[PDB]
Amino acid sequence: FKSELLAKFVNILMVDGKKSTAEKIVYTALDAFEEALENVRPAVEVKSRRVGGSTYQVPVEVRPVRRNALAMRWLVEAARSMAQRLAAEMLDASENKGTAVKKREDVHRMADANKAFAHY
RNA sequence: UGAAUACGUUCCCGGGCCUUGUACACACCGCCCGUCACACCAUGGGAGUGGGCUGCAAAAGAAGUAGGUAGUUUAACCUUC
Repeated sequence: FKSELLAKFVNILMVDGKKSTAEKIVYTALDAFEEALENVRPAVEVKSRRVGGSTYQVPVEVRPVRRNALAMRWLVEAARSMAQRLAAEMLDASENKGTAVKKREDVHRMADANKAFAHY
């Protein structure tokens, strides 16, 4: 397909050096992305600081690169045959359903709940 | 065969430099404080008790000395003895 994000996705899917097994899986279930990714990409995430003497979950922006990377990770981790689990997720991911979308949600939820720490 | 991730240095651990405080120098796993317990010693208080010394107020009154004297007695002087 000749796309660096696709390269990433398989390497994020790849296990134990096995690029072929991965590459097949992704390529086959793709036969059955750029959208379904963009509906998992999180804009906001909580981090954590030693604030002085406690641990507070502080909202921060996700930068666009980590945005695509966190999405891929979430798809794969939810998704985890595999091609009969990697289109399964990565279609519900275009239909704002599943667990990769639940991530985007439950992350934004946590950030929304921590807006009181946004900039301090 | 063949990744992911590193914003960053707050945090944890180990280490380096400068500075500062220190009652530390076996060097913080340092030093060190008081009670209570135990041993011992000296010391204060204490119903008191027994000794030493001593103040004051009296009693007492040996010897001596001085004063006064009925009484007693008496070589040196005097004498009508």
